[PDB]
Amino acid sequence: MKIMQVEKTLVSTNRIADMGHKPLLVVWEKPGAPRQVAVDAIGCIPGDWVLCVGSSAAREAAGSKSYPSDLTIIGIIDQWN
Amino acid sequence: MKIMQVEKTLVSTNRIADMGHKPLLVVWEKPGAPRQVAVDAIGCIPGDWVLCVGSSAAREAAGSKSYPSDLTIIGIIDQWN
Amino acid sequence: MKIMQVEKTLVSTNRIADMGHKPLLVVWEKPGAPRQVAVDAIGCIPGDWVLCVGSSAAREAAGSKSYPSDLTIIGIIDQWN
Amino acid sequence: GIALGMIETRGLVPAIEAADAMTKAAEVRLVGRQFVGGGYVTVLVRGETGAVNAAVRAGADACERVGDGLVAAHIIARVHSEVENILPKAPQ
Amino acid sequence: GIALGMIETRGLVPAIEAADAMTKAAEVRLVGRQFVGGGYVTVLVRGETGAVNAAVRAGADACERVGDGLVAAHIIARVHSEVENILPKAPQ
Amino acid sequence: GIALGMIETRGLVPAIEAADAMTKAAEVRLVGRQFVGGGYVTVLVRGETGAVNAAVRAGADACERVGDGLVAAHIIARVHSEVENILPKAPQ
Amino acid sequence: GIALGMIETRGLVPAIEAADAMTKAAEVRLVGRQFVGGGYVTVLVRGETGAVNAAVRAGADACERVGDGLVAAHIIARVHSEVENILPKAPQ
Amino acid sequence: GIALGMIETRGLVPAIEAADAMTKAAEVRLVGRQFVGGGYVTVLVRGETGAVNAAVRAGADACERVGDGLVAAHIIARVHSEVENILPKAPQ
Amino acid sequence: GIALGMIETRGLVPAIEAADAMTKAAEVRLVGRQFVGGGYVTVLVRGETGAVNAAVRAGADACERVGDGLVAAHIIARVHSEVENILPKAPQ
Amino acid sequence: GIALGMIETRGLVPAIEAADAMTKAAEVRLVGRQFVGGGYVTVLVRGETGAVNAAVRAGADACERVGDGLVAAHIIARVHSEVENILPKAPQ
Amino acid sequence: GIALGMIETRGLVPAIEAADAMTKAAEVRLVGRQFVGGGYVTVLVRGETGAVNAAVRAGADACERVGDGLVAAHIIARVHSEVENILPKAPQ
Amino acid sequence: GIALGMIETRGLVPAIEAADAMTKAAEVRLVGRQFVGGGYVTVLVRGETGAVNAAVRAGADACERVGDGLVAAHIIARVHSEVENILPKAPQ
Amino acid sequence: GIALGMIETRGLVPAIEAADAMTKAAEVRLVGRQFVGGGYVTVLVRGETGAVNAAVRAGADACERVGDGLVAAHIIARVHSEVENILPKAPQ
Repeated sequence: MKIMQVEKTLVSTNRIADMGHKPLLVVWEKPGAPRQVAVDAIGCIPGDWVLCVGSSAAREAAGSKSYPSDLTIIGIIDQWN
Repeated sequence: MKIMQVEKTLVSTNRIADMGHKPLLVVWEKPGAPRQVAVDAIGCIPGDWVLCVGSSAAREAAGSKSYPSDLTIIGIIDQWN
Repeated sequence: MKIMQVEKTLVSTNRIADMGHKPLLVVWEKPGAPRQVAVDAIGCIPGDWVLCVGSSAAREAAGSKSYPSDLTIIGIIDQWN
Repeated sequence: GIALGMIETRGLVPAIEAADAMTKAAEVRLVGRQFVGGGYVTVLVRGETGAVNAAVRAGADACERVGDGLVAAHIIARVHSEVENILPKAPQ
Repeated sequence: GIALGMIETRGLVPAIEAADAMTKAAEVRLVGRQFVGGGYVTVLVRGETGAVNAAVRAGADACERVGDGLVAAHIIARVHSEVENILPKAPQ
Repeated sequence: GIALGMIETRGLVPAIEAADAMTKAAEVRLVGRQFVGGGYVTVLVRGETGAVNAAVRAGADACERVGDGLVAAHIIARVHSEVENILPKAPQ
Repeated sequence: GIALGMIETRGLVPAIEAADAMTKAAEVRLVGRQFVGGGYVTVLVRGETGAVNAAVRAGADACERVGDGLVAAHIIARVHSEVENILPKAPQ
Repeated sequence: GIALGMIETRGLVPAIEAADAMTKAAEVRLVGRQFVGGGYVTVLVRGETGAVNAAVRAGADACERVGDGLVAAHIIARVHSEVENILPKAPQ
Repeated sequence: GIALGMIETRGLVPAIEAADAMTKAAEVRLVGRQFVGGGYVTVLVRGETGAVNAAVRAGADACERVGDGLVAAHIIARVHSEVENILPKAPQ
Repeated sequence: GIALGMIETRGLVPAIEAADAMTKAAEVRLVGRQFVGGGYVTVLVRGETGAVNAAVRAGADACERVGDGLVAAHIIARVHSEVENILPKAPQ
Repeated sequence: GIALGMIETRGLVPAIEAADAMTKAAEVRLVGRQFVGGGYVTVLVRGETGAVNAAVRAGADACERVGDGLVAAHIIARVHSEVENILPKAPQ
Repeated sequence: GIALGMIETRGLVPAIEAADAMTKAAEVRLVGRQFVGGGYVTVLVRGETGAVNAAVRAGADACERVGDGLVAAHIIARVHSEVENILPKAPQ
Repeated sequence: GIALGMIETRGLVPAIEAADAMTKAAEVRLVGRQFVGGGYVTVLVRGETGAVNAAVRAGADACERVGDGLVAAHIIARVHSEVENILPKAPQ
């Protein structure tokens, strides 16, 4: 897993139906790093430091064996900066 | 997932039969970045900003557990630049 | 697998329930390298040199086919520096 | 954004959970939380249509399980001026 | 336009949906929204008789499948002067 | 006249219909409309005993079919002085 | 800490027991008590995520057996800015 | 005397009967009566622990067969300082 | 916005109802109405993706019950340049 | 008079009969007759809401038993400004 | 590219969807959209053989589900000069 | 207001009740009461189309359970000029 | 960190394993290891609530399998001053 910061939210209206109703967050490792999009399984706010899992664990972390996710937020770090 | 821009289309006539009839798009993260090829599960145009999922979620995102894809477009970003 | 050094521990109180009771360690490849978080399936201390497996093997290494891990410590190197 | 999203819940805890999910899901303005009386609580957000759509879907899926649950998750993309009058502008 | 149209809903979300549909279907001024207590919310529109008829039918059809649903949809073509004392002039 | 007519309903819309029928049927003045909590709405009229009788009968029949219906339709020919302190004099 | 703990109950007495247990179990400040209508009472505390977790668990167990019981015991580690306008800051 | 005694009733008549019995059974100051919404009424007395115990038992016994009855009877021997912020000092 | 919403119907009357509902539901401009031959009539609107989504959903539901009904309700978020030569720009 | 009434028929003879009945039943201006393709013919009248209602009922009743019959009879009490672009102003 | 791709659909919405898919799938020139009459709509693209092949396969798989669906997806790699004459050069 | 509303009753008492209900329900001028012979009594009101509709529905509903009852309730939205010669201008 | 975590085991080897897991799982201070007598061994750590929670869960899951296993894994987030007195400050 990777330690990320939540930049903002992302909306894709025409995304595939298999994505469900799950929210999407734009996150980076650090301000200025390349952006990625994570499935928000936790409900965090911009500026949060979060734990992100990739590979196939993100699919079940987002709620199903078949979920189309390769990056999912699975927790908020209690103390990080 | 990653945020990509669609460069163009790609045609491979002799590609494996398991690829089906699905279109292929050449995308980059940003103009000048290394190119990749994504399965177009959405139907986007060049210049679009799209969401791309890798790993094994791209296979089901392209329509099957067994689909030969490691990068699939799963949505068009409503507002990006 | 990768050879990592354990930096410290990480606590995420509101992490998903599927993470179980398993501890989380902040590790780097070398001091100053980008940090990652690994599931501690071994019980190591800061300063240890450990073996970390990624991809889908980390899930079963952490105890289940369905475990939400993409990085798990699976051993302590007897002799490393 | 002149689109409107509404979520109704039995009790206030699911309403707060739904409003939290909606405001963390998209760029939407939480413009009201009304106690309808009898147990119902309604939470109203404003924003552009895509933002409101995404926010309301996330909030519904987040508050379906909480408490006595969800009663309604409705999106109005085009709201008549007359309706605007009855809609709270700011939450109290 | 002195005809009165009324809609009751169990909850505020179906009430808002019914008011929006009413205002969009015909030229009726939404003169009020009352929390009745117990969860009942009523929406009151004033307009021409045919306008109110069309609006109330559209509102009932729109809010039957929203939230807990619809309770009452009523049209009074001409109300007594005594009744105007308990009818709101404009919402708040 | 100091005779009191009362009609109680579940919800405001049958109460409005009952008040309209009451004032259309007999020479009675709508003296109040009270939200009781829980959905109960009561409409109070004052007039002569015969007038109040006719009005309450008409209102009961009119509102029996509207919304969640009628709860009570009661007639008091002469109200005690002490009961005039809990009876509204004008409808807000 | 900005983590929010919520407990909803039918009736005030289980809410009081839950608030007492919540504040006795962990370092959390009682930030509000809201009557929701219909008998729902919610108690809101603020603190660090671990503290709020322990407090909400203790409050849920304590008030599960009191009166008409518990409705919801929810934990939000980080509340959105927009949701702080509908969250009371001090209990009246 | 910092012990807290609570009684919930469905309605105000059993609440008043329970408060009177509580005050007569032991030296406890009735510090509040709250309408909770939904029909729940709660009565809150403060006093010495044994006094509150005797008073709450007498109040529950007195109000079980009054009106719709009793919902909750609870004693907290010592409440947290955070809880005193949501406890009334005197009724009104 | 350059998102395209299409609704096809058997016959013109359900197409008119669908276009009315589409434009009443969201901020979309009616960009054309095409007689296809055989009874097929298609109505085309343009706007932002969220707006077009809401409009096409509303139009589909509205015209499903009118006349011979609905054939297709499709949404294209971004149309290719080549497809804009076969898409009418204004309705005659 | 901005209400719109529509009638579809399978064939031109029931369409003409329905238009004649519509024009005779109420003061509505027949603003169009469209060959839709496939045999569908639609007739469009504009007028006051009650007038259009009466006219459309008379037209449907008159043309149900003429030729292949009636397909659709629809009234829109108020159409959106976008829809007027696809509504004929006068026939030819 | 002198290769030709054709897609036939029942209705215009699947034809537009198929043309969108074809033009987004490969470098092909949308050279026509013909209303054959009776409900059929044909969409014609020109390009090199591989482009046309890929585009027609994508368009067929995209429009199979839309509306009343697909009728034909045919590729002609070598088209006779005589045929070219009957083929539209530009879409109207 | 040139719409015509008619009610037949078996007897004069249901006719008078229907005329009173008609006049109270909507602004319609009662232009006549005819003894038809045989026990039939007809009441004729003139007014706006929606007004006449509301009035005739109210009159039929009021006089169905009065005396021998109701025979016919009919609305003509616009009558021919020849028919006005057999329609009374005012009763006597 | 004034939160307390305790783990009780049958035998000392599972206690050492549990203390190892707890101290490697979070920032917690191992403040005691008591031989209760009879076979029980208790291990006590202090820290902030989240640290203690994570550490105790890891230690319980680590020592459940070792030896005769676990007896108790308890977390106290808020510990009374009196209790602190009985708690060892340093391990011996």
